[PDB]
Amino acid sequence: GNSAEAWYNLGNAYYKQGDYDEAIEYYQKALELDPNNAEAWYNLGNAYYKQGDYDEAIEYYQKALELDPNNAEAKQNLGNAKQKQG
Repeated sequence: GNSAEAWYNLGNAYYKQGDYDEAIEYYQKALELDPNNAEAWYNLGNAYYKQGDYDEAIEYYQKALELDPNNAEAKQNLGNAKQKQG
């Protein structure tokens, strides 16, 4: 939706600044408004990944993949994250 997509794009802008704490806040807001945005789950996963929070990265990649099984980057980063944590 209108607001949801704009919060998502805000999270993307902060992610591209390397400001992962902020990106997470804004992606969380996006997902509250539209939990069906698979790409937002995936980028939230990436933000946690960049912060070394691999358990969280995994949960969010798995959610992204539930909604969009063919997101190859999610699948790849999930695998990476699982190797890091276990």
